[PDB]
Amino acid sequence: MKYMITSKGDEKSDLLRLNMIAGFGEYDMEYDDVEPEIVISIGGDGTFLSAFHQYEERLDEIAFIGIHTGHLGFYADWRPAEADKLVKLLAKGEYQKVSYPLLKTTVKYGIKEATYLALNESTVKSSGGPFVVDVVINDIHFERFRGDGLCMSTPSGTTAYNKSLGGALMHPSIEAMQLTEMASINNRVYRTIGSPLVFPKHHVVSLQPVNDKDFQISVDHLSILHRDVQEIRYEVSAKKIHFARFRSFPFWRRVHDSFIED
Amino acid sequence: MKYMITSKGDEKSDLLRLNMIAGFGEYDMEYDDVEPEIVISIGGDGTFLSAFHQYEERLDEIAFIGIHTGHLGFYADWRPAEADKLVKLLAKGEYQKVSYPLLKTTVKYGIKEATYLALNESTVKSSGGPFVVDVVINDIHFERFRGDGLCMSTPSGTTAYNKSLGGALMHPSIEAMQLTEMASINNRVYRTIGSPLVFPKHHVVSLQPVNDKDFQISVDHLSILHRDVQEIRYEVSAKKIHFARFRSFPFWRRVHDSFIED
Amino acid sequence: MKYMITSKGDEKSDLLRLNMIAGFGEYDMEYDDVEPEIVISIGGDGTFLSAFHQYEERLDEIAFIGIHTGHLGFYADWRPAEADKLVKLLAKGEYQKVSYPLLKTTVKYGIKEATYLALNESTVKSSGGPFVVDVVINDIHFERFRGDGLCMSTPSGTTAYNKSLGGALMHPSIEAMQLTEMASINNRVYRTIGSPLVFPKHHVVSLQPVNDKDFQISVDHLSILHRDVQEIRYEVSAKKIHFARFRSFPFWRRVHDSFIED
Amino acid sequence: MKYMITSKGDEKSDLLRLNMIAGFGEYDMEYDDVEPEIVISIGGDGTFLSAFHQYEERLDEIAFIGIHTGHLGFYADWRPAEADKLVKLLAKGEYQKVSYPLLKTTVKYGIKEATYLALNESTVKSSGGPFVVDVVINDIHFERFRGDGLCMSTPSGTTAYNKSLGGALMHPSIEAMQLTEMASINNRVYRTIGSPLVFPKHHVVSLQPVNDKDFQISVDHLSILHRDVQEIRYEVSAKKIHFARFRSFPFWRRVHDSFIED
Ligand SMILES: NCCN(CC#Cc1nc2c(N)ncnc2n1[C@@H]1O[C@H](CNC(=O)CC(=O)O)[C@@H](O)[C@H]1O)C[C@H]1O[C@@H](n2cnc3c(N)ncnc32)[C@H](O)[C@@H]1O
Ligand SMILES: NCCN(CC#Cc1nc2c(N)ncnc2n1[C@@H]1O[C@H](CNC(=O)CC(=O)O)[C@@H](O)[C@H]1O)C[C@H]1O[C@@H](n2cnc3c(N)ncnc32)[C@H](O)[C@@H]1O
Ligand SMILES: NCCN(CC#Cc1nc2c(N)ncnc2n1[C@@H]1O[C@H](CNC(=O)CC(=O)O)[C@@H](O)[C@H]1O)C[C@H]1O[C@@H](n2cnc3c(N)ncnc32)[C@H](O)[C@@H]1O
Ligand SMILES: NCCN(CC#Cc1nc2c(N)ncnc2n1[C@@H]1O[C@H](CNC(=O)CC(=O)O)[C@@H](O)[C@H]1O)C[C@H]1O[C@@H](n2cnc3c(N)ncnc32)[C@H](O)[C@@H]1O
Repeated sequence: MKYMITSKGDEKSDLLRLNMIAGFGEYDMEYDDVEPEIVISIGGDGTFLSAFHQYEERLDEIAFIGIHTGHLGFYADWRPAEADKLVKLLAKGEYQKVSYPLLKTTVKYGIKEATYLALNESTVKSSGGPFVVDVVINDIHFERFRGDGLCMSTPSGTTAYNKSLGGALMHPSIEAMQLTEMASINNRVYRTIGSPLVFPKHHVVSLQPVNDKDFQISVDHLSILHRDVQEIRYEVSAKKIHFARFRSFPFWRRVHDSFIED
Repeated sequence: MKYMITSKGDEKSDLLRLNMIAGFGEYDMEYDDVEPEIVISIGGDGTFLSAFHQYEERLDEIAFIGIHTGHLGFYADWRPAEADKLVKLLAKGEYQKVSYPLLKTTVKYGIKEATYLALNESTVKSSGGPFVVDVVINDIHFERFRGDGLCMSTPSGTTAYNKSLGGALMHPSIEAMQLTEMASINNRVYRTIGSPLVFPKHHVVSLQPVNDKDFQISVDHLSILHRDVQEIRYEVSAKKIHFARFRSFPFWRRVHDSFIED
Repeated sequence: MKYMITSKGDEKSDLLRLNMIAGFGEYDMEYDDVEPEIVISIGGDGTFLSAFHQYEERLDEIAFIGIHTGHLGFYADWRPAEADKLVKLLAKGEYQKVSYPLLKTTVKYGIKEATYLALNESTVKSSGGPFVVDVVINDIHFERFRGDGLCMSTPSGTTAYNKSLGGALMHPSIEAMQLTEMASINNRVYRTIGSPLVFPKHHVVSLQPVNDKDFQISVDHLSILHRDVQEIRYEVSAKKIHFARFRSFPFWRRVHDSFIED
Repeated sequence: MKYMITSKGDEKSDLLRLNMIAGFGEYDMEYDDVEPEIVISIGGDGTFLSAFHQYEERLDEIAFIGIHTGHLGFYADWRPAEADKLVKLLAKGEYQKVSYPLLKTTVKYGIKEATYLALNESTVKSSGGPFVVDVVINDIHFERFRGDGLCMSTPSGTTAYNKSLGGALMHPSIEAMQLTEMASINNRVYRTIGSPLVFPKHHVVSLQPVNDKDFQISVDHLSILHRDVQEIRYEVSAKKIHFARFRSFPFWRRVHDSFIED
């Protein structure tokens, strides 16, 4: 059906994209980057994240596929050498779709609301000075966090920033989000839980400013300064990203290949 | 209905048990420690774990209640001062039952099989020398683990040994188990994932010996030497423990009270 | 002799300073904030750090004393209630001086050199995008670090940011510096040592840019954006801070009081 | 002069030892395993540790050399291919000796005293049940430790068990020892420092039993059950191990080669 291809934009990725478009020309496949049904990303995980955010309003109508042209990217299922095989299999169709959970971030202001969707994670840091927030879980005051910041990760994000922060890797069939600390202060007077926390669907984690109300909020690649923040709210999204799957590539093998050996 | 009470066996817990039995005598409540319907544990979390293992063949017919007579125990919902209030509320009934997931460990031998059920965790260490096992996830060889041992935790166990090992705390509505490492060796030749791993229901984690086949396996309080082990298999149990709940005491508040302040 | 007093500037600290000046007026003590011989800091550790940096060119002529007017500050030896006792003991003199090591940071540029002295630590982060540096130890290429940043700590700084990053606490009689990682990336292609590293006097740790040459460098409280950086070099300073000591307050007791109980 | 060679005892190591003995026969070199002046260890780090403990009463008269016949061992300076070159260089002499610090463990009993010397580390675990000790630093009660155990590491041991426990790697010119925790319990009632602690020469760390007095104490490879323990005392030894050095192989390069790439 309708499909489009994003490229990382180096020569290897552009030419692979051109060759796949030529190969798709030999089938009932219309290039359409307004309303695609398949979105192919050629590059790295950064490329795949940008493709996801380019179509985040049509997530339920799109299956994604990643081709990694560098060292294996985690959202990539294919090497460039298999692209012809991919064209042919997509062209037929009848592949299997798998869905991963996503993270909703809501940012509320003084005098207003912005929501963002994350495939990897949403993080919060201060805009300059100390970072201090009260952490409220389903309206229960849980802790006052002092430190560098906090990271809230989807399951497929757990292998990314979350992992570097000591968080657990969780299989993406678990509808959850995971909160990790960045350099928390713990002494006689200041206390945090320390451990990563794993939240199910429908739990709401709210960060509330204590002093400064300005924060740097990142969602996947994109980092914005928000001013006069009243609340940051995290919950598992009702929306999901869908991947087209043509063969078995289990998550735990994907983890093995990315971190142990390949 | 039918009920029994276990005690930690110090004077404070024994007398509380005697007083609750006297108070239950004023209602349609029959003391029965063969086929109870309510099991009250008076003591600490060790006491509550022993009560769970004393009735692990009737889990589906029993609701558990814990009273902590020391500093707050994590499976405890009541202080000794509220025991009269508890007697009265239980006696009426119409409480709410909540269920937590449990962990199944299967140990296979040479020339045989033993299964165990865990409320907190199951751990494996060597019987003396180096601990080396291959870690196999749904029949995929994932890593060769060298170190002190491994811990597989239920959700309610994540606040226990798991937490001390760096694992994530997970809300018990998530049907999962979590594997943490004990002092893994990582150098040029030996490699583990490092991170805790969180597994959904129906995933099977198998540990397979490499050299030595003798291991010390702990399940909650109980540690046994197993000889000539061919495999240790972990999966989320189909069985669940049921608690009688009389009031709201959310898991995250329970975590707050146990680790942040109370 | 000559002395001065800095204040955190709240009402409690200002009035304590005024009262100590009045008490010093009854002795051979001249207030002199150009060339003091004793520098008293009234406030918190931030106050004490600012006092240190105000006199960092006369470190060898100055003994420092800290009074904490909030919850115990780590460079503080006195509570406000003991200030009269302090005035009297200082006025006599014949106290003991103890010295802690300091950290030298050298920043070299394109087309130039800046050096800074740290009592707690010097950290480096990127100016926006990814942080990637080559870590060179005594001219040996040791690792390529990818992550949020790096922290180099003095011994007395090991209880501050360093501690939050997982670093070891080291007794300040050890002339050393300690490098800790902030959220390093470790996968199949990217590898860091992970562990904190402890360097003796005369070892030189050099960070060399890989791509971006702009970095945010913090030295104790003070954070500056440096552009067109060619190298950042760390070594234990030859300079030391001197404290006036009037009674035994061992470092490990100070650690106990600050983190375990007091 | 006088020399001996230990072997790991596989065919490759035995034949290398025989060939080196034959090569030493062509020089003024007498094989003497009672009073050697050079001790060559052919094998792995376990082999080198056993050689050290075989001669621990003549440390001041001996220079050690390690040849690794497997993947690089950390106390090894030579590959088997360079053994002829080693024979020749040793035979002349005029090499440089370098010294690393060692750790003294003293175990005191009821009704008695045993001391041990460690090149890597000394650890303490319980003999079965919970491990609880009071940690006393220079006669100051510092913390009550509850957990799996404690590890006290020399500088050259910091890359071994210590590293797996989160400890810092410290250059062996620093005369220190480092204490790391194994799975400490930290909750509302139980508190440890968490961080590794680095102690200078002449500081004494004493572990004192709280309840159980039976402990499993390991010193390098060797693990013994001690009963009726009154105290375990750690301090940097006055004794040092001496290595014969024929070429530059800096510690930080040795770390790089063992953990980053080689
Ligand atoms: N232009 C890169 C922008 N990043 C794109 C991405 C990604 C990504 N996602 C995953 C994933 N789910 N599971 C495993 N592998 C992953 N990859 C891999 O991470 C690397 C890329 N990233 C960096 O070098 C750091 C950087 O560009 O500051 C490549 O190796 C990918 O292959 C954005 C993402 O970078 C993550 N990130 C930021 N700071 C991090 C830190 N200190 N530690 C670890 N990850 C960090 C964060 O998750 C964000 O979403
Ligand atoms: N006679 C005690 C035998 N233990 C009973 C228990 C328990 C328990 N369960 C939980 C829980 N789910 N969430 C939080 N609090 C918990 N508690 C608390 O842990 C403490 C008890 N335990 C010890 O002191 C250590 C010991 O007796 O070796 C009390 O403070 C309870 O309150 C058995 C359980 O002890 C755990 N354990 C063993 N080694 C551990 C370590 N190094 N770090 C942390 N926990 C460890 C393991 O989970 C096992 O199931
Ligand atoms: N206006 C404060 C600016 N900071 C002054 C200081 C200090 C300080 N030094 C020590 C010390 N050597 N050993 C133990 N206690 C220490 N204190 C204590 O740390 C707290 C103050 N600091 C913050 O809240 C964080 C902040 O103002 O971003 C008080 O509790 C002091 O008492 C500057 C210092 O703040 C440190 N810092 C920065 N980010 C940190 C993090 N994520 N985790 C831990 N420390 C962090 C860094 O060491 C810097 O030098
Ligand atoms: N038959 C082996 C008995 N071990 C000999 C040794 C050693 C050794 N010393 C160092 C060192 N200073 N810096 C770096 N590399 C080192 N190696 C390397 O460690 C590996 C050997 N050891 C094991 O597999 C674990 C085991 O035999 O339980 C080889 O890769 C050597 O090359 C005794 C030593 O094993 C250490 N050890 C024990 N439990 C550990 C754990 N969970 N994590 C890390 N190290 C552990 C402890 O230091 C002890 O002294």
